[PDB]
Amino acid sequence: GAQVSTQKTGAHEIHYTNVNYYKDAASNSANRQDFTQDPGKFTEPVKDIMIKSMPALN
Amino acid sequence: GAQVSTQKTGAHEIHYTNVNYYKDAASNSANRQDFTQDPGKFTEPVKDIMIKSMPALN
Amino acid sequence: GAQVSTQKTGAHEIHYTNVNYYKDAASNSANRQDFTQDPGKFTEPVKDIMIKSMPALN
Amino acid sequence: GLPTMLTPGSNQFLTSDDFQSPSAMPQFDVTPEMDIPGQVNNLMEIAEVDSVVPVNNTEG
Amino acid sequence: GLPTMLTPGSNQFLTSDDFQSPSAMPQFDVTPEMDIPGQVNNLMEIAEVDSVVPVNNTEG
Amino acid sequence: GLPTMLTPGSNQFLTSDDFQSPSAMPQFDVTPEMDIPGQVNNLMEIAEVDSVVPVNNTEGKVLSIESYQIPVQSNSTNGSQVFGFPLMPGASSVLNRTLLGEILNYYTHWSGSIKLTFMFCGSAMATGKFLLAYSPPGAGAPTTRKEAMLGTHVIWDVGLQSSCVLCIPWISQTHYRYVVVDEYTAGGYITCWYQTNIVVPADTQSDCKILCFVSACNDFSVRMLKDTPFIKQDNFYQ
Amino acid sequence: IARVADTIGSGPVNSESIPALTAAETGHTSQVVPADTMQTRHVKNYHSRSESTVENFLCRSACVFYTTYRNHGTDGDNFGYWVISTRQVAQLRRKLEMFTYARFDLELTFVITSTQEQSTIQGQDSPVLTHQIMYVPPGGPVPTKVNSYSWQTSTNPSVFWTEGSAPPRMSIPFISIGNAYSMFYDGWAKFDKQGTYGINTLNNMGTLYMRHVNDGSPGPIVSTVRIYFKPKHVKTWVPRPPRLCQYQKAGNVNFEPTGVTESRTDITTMQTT
Amino acid sequence: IARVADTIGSGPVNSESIPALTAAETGHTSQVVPADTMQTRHVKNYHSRSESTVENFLCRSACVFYTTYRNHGTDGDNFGYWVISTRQVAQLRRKLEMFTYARFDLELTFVITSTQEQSTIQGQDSPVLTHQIMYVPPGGPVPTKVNSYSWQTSTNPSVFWTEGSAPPRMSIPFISIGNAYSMFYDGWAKFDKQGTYGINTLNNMGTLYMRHVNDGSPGPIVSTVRIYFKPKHVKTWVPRPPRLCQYQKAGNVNFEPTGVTESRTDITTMQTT
Amino acid sequence: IARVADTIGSGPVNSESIPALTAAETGHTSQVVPADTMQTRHVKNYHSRSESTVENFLCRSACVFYTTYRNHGTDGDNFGYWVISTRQVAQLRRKLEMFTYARFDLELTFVITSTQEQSTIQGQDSPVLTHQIMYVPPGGPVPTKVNSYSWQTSTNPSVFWTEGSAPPRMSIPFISIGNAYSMFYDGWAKFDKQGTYGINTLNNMGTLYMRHVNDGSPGPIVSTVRIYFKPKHVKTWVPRPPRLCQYQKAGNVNFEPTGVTESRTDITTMQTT
Amino acid sequence: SDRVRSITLGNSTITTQECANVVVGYGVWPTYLNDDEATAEDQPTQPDVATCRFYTLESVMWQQSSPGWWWKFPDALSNMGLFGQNMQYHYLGRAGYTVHVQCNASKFHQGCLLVVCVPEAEMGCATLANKPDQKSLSNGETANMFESQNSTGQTAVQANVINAGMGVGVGNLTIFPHQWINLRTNNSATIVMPYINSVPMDNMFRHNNFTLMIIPFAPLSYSTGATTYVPITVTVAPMCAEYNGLRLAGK
Ligand SMILES: CCCCCCCCCCCCCCCC(=O)O
Ligand SMILES: CCCCCCCCCCCCCCCC(=O)O
Ligand SMILES: CCCCCCCCCCCCCCCC(=O)O
Ligand SMILES: CCCCCCCCCCCCCC(=O)O
Ligand SMILES: CCCCCCCCCCCCCC(=O)O
Ligand SMILES: CCCCCCCCCCCCCC(=O)O
Repeated sequence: GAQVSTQKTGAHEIHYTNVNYYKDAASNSANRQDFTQDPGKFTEPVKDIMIKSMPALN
Repeated sequence: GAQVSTQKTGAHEIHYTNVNYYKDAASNSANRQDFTQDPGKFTEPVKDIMIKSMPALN
Repeated sequence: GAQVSTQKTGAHEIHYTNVNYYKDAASNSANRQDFTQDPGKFTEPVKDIMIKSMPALN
Repeated sequence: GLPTMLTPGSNQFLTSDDFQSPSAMPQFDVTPEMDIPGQVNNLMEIAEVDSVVPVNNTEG
Repeated sequence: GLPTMLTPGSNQFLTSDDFQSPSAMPQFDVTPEMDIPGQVNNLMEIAEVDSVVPVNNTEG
Repeated sequence: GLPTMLTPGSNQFLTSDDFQSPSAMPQFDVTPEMDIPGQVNNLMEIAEVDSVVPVNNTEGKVLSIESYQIPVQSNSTNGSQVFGFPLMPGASSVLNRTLLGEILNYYTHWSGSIKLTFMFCGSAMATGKFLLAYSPPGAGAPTTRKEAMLGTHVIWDVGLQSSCVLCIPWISQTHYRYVVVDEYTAGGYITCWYQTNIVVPADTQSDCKILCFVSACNDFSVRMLKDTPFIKQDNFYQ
Repeated sequence: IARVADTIGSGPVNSESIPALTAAETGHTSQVVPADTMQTRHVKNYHSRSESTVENFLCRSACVFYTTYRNHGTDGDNFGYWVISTRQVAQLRRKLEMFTYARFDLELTFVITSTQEQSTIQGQDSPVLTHQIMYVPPGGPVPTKVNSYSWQTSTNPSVFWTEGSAPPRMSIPFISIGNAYSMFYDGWAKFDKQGTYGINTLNNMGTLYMRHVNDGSPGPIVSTVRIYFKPKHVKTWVPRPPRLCQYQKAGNVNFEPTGVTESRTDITTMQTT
Repeated sequence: IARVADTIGSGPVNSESIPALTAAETGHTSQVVPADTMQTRHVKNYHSRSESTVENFLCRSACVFYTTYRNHGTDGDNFGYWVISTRQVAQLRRKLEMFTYARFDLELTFVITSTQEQSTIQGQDSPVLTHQIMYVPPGGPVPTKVNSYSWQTSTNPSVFWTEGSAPPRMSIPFISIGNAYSMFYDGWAKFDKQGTYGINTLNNMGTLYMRHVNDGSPGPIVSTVRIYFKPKHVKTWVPRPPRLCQYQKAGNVNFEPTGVTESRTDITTMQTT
Repeated sequence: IARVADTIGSGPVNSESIPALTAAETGHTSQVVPADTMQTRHVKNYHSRSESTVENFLCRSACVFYTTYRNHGTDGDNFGYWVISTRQVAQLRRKLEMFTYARFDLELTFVITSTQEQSTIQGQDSPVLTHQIMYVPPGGPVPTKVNSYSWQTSTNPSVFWTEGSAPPRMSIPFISIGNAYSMFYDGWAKFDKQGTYGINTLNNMGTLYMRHVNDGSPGPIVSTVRIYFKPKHVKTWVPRPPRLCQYQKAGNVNFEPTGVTESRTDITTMQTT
Repeated sequence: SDRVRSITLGNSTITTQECANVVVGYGVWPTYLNDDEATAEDQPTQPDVATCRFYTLESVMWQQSSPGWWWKFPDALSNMGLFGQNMQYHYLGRAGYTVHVQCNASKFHQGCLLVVCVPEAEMGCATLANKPDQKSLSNGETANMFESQNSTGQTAVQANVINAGMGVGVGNLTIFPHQWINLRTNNSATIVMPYINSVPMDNMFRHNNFTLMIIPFAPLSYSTGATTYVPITVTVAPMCAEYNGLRLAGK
C-alpha cells in the first residue's frame, strides 16, 4: 500500500511515494494539495442569478 | 514509484534506484546527468550557413 | 532494481539483496566475489605447448 | 539491522515540515463531521469579497 | 518518518566492512581502461610460480 | 521499528553530496519559465568560442590594448621569429586568462585539440607569408625556422581571406594533462616565423598588427573541478 | 490545480450591455474582469493559488507558550504546568480567529532547553537531563509535588525525553465534543447568564505538567519548555474580519478602540506611503 | 552521454578546398578539426563532458557568510542577522556571475559552532545549546530583542537545532518574481534614474535571524553560524567573461583596473611560466 | 567459485612418460601434480581461493598518515596539511607495490581525536568541536591562515564533521591521467634526465587541509586526524617480488642491502626454526 | 556575392557592397511576445512601420589614439522619431535591434574594430564608494568614449578600455554577439539582437539592457598624404517593437 502522487512542479516547461506507518488517520501528514474553490458562497449569495452584462436593478 | 537509472561508469570495459520522499519538486536531488550541448548559438551565430571548406568571403 | 546474489557459504552441507543508492559507480561496494584465474601467463609463458609427460627438450 | 547513513538535517526541527508522528491518543473516535454553512478552502475566496476602503483616512 | 531502531554496531568503524559511500567527485569521467599485459586476479597465481630457494642459507 | 545500523559517514556534511531535503516553503508556485536566448548547458560551449590572446604581454604592454597586438613589419633578413609561447592553456600567462584558459583554471585536467586563429590587421596592399609551427616536447624550443618546419606547421598566405587556423593536435602520452605546470605533461611550443617578407607598396605602412584567438575543438574536455587561483578575498564585501 | 483564470481577448465595444454598472446594495460582489472595460490581449495564466489554501496557511509550527521549572525547588514545587489554550499568543491567535469554526488535527512539538544558574557550588559535573511532560485531561488527578504518585502515568499520556536529541513530537486528533472547534462564542456558561461570558466557556482542553525525571544535583538549573502547535487536516467555516485591535486578555475579546488605518495628509497625497 | 567527437582518418590532400583559411571578421568561430591540416589516424575518443555541465559546475556547497552572536548580550541585542545576498564572497560570486541569468533551487545548510570566552566564572557546567534560525521575508516583523514576540514563528519558517548533531539543511525553490535570477542589472531603481544603480535594485530576498533558544548561563559564549548555498536544478543564460579584477563592494561591480594577464620578458620567451 | 582442483586416483606406473623430469631453463613452471609421482587416492577438494583474490587482499582499511593541529596557534598557522601519497607507511606500501600497475576506486575514512593539553586555564567547559577537511587538487588556491578565504570551498570538496559521531567516509573514483596507477617509474621528469628520478615524477594527487571550524577556546587543545585508504574495484598488472629491504624514503626506492633470508647453522639442520 | 547585402526596414534601406555576414544574436530572430509568455493584460501597441525602421546616430571620428566608444540602448533611441515617442507614453516596452556599424577606408588604411553588443552591461564608477552618474553611463544619441588610462571623478565611469568598464578582460568580450570591421576586409558590421531580459517586457527608460561597444584592437594607421578623417556611423533599427501601459508622457 504505497501511494505515488505528483510533486509540486513549475508550469510552462516528478512523483513522490507515500506509505502510512501508524494506525490512526491523524498521524498522517498534512493535505498540502487540496485545491478546491467555491467563492460563490461569499461573493454571490443572492437569490436571483444576477447576470453580469444585465442591469442589477430594473 | 521507484526510478532505476544507470550509474556513471567508465568506458572501454550498474544501476541505482531513486525514490522521491517530499511533495515539492525542489526537494529532489540535483540533475547531475543532464548532458545537452548546443554550441552553435555562440560559435556560429551567423545568418548564412558558412560551409567550412568554402571561402568565408567571395 | 534490486540484485539478489548468493552469500558466501560453506561446502559439503542463502541470498543477500543489494540496492545501489548513488549515481556514481565508484560509490558501490567492493567486488568481493570476482573469482577469475589465469595462471598460464606466468607459469607457462613459452611459445610451444610443452606437454607434461613428454621431455621438455629432445 | 539495515545499514543506513545519517545525512544533514537529522534531529532538526523545521517548522514547515511534513512528517508523520505517533498519536498520543490511539483509537480516538472523533465527533462526526457536520455540514456547517460557509466553508472556506482558499484564502483567495476572502480577498475576492468587497470591503470598504478608507479613502478619506486623514489625520482626524 | 519510518520508525527504526538502532542496533549494536552503529557508528563503528570496522576496517573490513562493505558499504556504499558518497563520491566526493560526482560525475567524474575516469580514463578509459587499457589492455595491459600481465593482469593478476588471484594471489595464488603468484605462489604457483617457481622461485629459487636459499637452501645454503648458512651464517656467511 | 525497523532495525537499522549506522555506518561511517553519518551526520557528516560533505559539500558535494546529492541528497533530498525538506522544502522550507511548501507548495510554493514558482514563476513560469521563459524562453530566454543564449542558454548554456555545458561550460565547454564557452571554451569553444574564440577569444583574443595577449601574445605581446610584455612588461609595459600588459596594462594596455597593445598586449593583444602582435607586431609584424618588413625585415631585411629572412626567417625571423614573430612570437613564441608554450602550449600551456592553464598555466601559461599567454593563455590562462582567455575564455578557454579561464575555464581551465576551475579544473585540474584537460585534453583535446586547440585552435589558434590569426587575423592579419594590416593594409590591403600589404602581403606576407607566415609559418605557424607547433613542436611537441622532448627537444628544446626551436630557435630557427629550419628547426620549426620539422614539426607541425601551416604556411599562411595573406590575401582576401584574412584569417588562418593552426590546429594544435592532441599529441601526448597520457589521455589528460594537468592544468598546472608539470614536466611529466609538457605540451610543446607554438612559434611563428616569416616564410617571406611583408612586402608593401610606397605610401603604405610597413608596420602591421596580427591578432590571435584561442578556442577548443570538438574533442576538448576537462575534469576534476577545483577552485581558481585568480579570485581572492580578505574579508566579507559590505 | 488551483490555477487562476486566463485573460480573454476583447476588442472595441459599443452596445447596451453595462458590465461596469451594478448595484452594490444587493450584497453581490461584481464579477467584472479586465476584459469588460478595456481591450485586452490573450494571456495564458499559469499562476496557481496553491499557497493560499487554508491547510498551507495554517500548517506552520507556532510557539503557543513556554514556562520554566527548576531542579531544586521547595519543597517542591519545582515543576511546570500549562492550562492548554490557543489564545495566549498574538500570532497564532489571529490566524485561527479569521474563522468562526475549525476542525483539525494537531502536530505537537516541544523544545526543552536548560540553563545554568548563578551559584558557588563548584565544581559541577552533571549527567544528562531527562524531562517528563505529562498531559492530564479534565477531571484526572493533578500532580501536587515533583515526585507525587500522579507521575506514574498509568493511563495519562506522557512523553519522556533526554536532552541532546531531536525535539519530541506527537500527533493529537480532533478532540472536541462539538462538531467543530469554536474560535468565538457569544453566550454564557450558565443558563441564567451569570458567570463567564464568551469563548472561555468552551475552554476545557486540559493541562500539561513538566518536571525533571532526574534527582536534583547540587548545581542549580532552570529548564524552559516551548510548546508548538501545528494544525493539520484543516476545515474552516464562516470567515470573519481579521483582528484590528491589539489583544489584551486570553479569555475574552476585550480590546482598546483603534483607528481604521494609518492616516495620511489629505485625500490626494500619493505619499502612501 | 556528453561524449566528445572521434578523430577521423585523413591522408594527403591537394585541392582547392581551404579549411584553414577563413574570415574571423564574420564573428563565426572556425570549426576546423585536426583532420583538416594534417594526416590524422582514427581515434575512438571515450572522453565525456559530464563534469563541465552547468549543474555539476555549480552544484557545490559554498559558504556565503558567517556571523557571530553571544549568550549574554545587552540588553539584548545578543542575536545575529544577515541580509541575504550571493555577492559578499568572492568564490561563489564569480561562478554565478559567469552568466547573466540563472534559475535554480537552493540547498541551504548551516554549520553552527560555539566557543568559550575568556572569563573568571569558574566553575561552568553548561547544558547543550539549541539555536533558532528564523527567516523573515521582505515586509515581515523583525526581531528587535533576543526574546521578542517575532521568534514565535507562527508563519515565518524557522529551524531549531541542538549542537552535536548533523548540520541542519533545507531546500528552497526558485523564488524570484522575475523569470530568472539576474546576476547583472544595467538600470536604476527609480524611473527618474536617481537612487540605486545596478544589481542592488533587485536584491529583496529577505533576512535571516539567529539566536540561542537557551537562557544565558553564567559562562560567556559566542556562536558563529556559517551559511552554505548549493544551486540545484540549474538553468543559465547568456554567458559572459569571467571577472578579472578583484571585487570591492557587494552592491555594485566597482573595480580597480587590472592588467590583462601576467607579463613576461619578451614576445618569444618560453619561460611562461 | 575459486575452487581448487580435485586429486585424481593413480595406481602404479612403468612406462616411458617422464612427468618428473623437465627443463627449468625454459622458464616454464612444471605442472606436476602429486598424482604423477606416487599412487594417490581420489579427494574431492572443496577448498576455495576466494580469500586470495586481489580485491580481498587489498580491500582493507589502512592508515596512511596522521597529523596534528591545534586550536590556538600563531598566528595562525594552527591547521594541518598532508600532500597525498601512499608511500609514507610500510604496511600498505608493500601490498600496493607487489604490482607494477593498479586501477582502483578508494574508500576514504577519517578518525579525528582531540586531546586536552597541559595548562592552568581552569575552569574549562568547551562545546563540541567541529572539524573541516578540505581537499585542494593540484593548482588550486592553498589555505595560508586558519581563517583564510580558501576555506569557503566553493568548488573544492570538503567534509564537515562534529566530534562524537561516526567517522566520516567518502568514495573517490580512479582519478589518474594515465590508464593505471603506477607503483614504479623507471624514468625522470625532465627530458634531459635532470631532476627527479623515479615514482615521485608521477605524484601529483593533491593536498588535504584540516582545521577547527570552532573559534579557539581558552583551554588548549590538539587534534590528530588519521587518514585511512581502502582500495576498491581493483585491477592489478605485472606482479613483482615483495619488498625485502626496509623502506627509507617515500619518494624513492632507496634501501640498505639486506640478506636473502635468516641464516641457519648448516645445510642439514632441521631447527628451522 | 556574399559580400553584398541589403536590409529594408520601414521606409529605410541600407546597402553594403563590402560586408562579412549578419550575426543573428544567439541564433534567435526577434519576435513578438506570445500569449503564454505574456503577463500584462491590456492589448499592446504595435506601430510596426513608424518605429521599426532605421535611425542613424551621431558619428564619431576614428583617430590613431581612439580607445573606443559605447552606446546604451534604447536610451540612444529615446529621442529618435516615433520610437522615442512610444517610449515616453508607455510604461512597458519590448524590441529587438538590427545594428549596422559602418566605417570605410582607402585600402591603404589599416586597423581593426571590435563591434559587440553586451547584454546587461553594468559599468563601474571611478570612485569605488560612489556610483556613476546618469550622464556618464549613457549620453543618449552621443557616444561615451573609452579611455586608455585610469579614469578619475566622483561620478565618472571607470572607462579604462582594458576592462571595458565592466571589470572583465576586453579580449574576452567575444563571448557576446560580436563582429569585426577590418579595414582590409570589410567596411561594415551588422548584428541582429533579439530581446534579452529576465522579464517579458521592461521599462525602456530605467533599463537598457544591452550596450554597443566599438573598440579598436588594431589602431588606425596610414601614410602621410592619405585621408585622415575616418568616421564611424551607427544605424540601429528596432524590430518587432510593441508597447504596453499607456498613460501620460514621461520621461
Ligand atoms: C504528552 C503530550 C500529550 C498532549 C495532548 C494535548 C491535547 C490538548 C488539545 C489541543 C487542541 C486544542 C485546540 C483548541 C482550539 C480552540 O480552542 O480554538
Ligand atoms: C529557515 C531557513 C529558511 C531560509 C530561506 C532562504 C531563502 C532566501 C532566498 C535565497 C535565494 C537567493 C538567490 C539570489 C541570486 C542572485 O541574486 O543572483
Ligand atoms: C574531502 C575529501 C576529499 C579527498 C579526495 C582525495 C583524492 C586523492 C587521490 C587519492 C588516490 C591516490 C592513489 C595513488 C596511488 C599510487 O600513487 O600508487
Ligand atoms: C516516504 C517514502 C517512503 C518510501 C518507502 C519506504 C517504506 C516501505 C515501502 C513498502 C512498500 C510495500 C507496502 C505496500 O504494499 O503498500
Ligand atoms: C536511494 C535508494 C532508495 C531505496 C528504496 C527505499 C525507499 C522505499 C522504496 C519503495 C518502493 C515502492 C514504491 C513505489 O511504488 O514506487
Ligand atoms: C542491503 C539490503 C537493502 C534492502 C532493500 C532496501 C532498499 C529499498 C529496496 C527497494 C526495492 C525496489 C527498487 C527496485 O525496483 O530495484
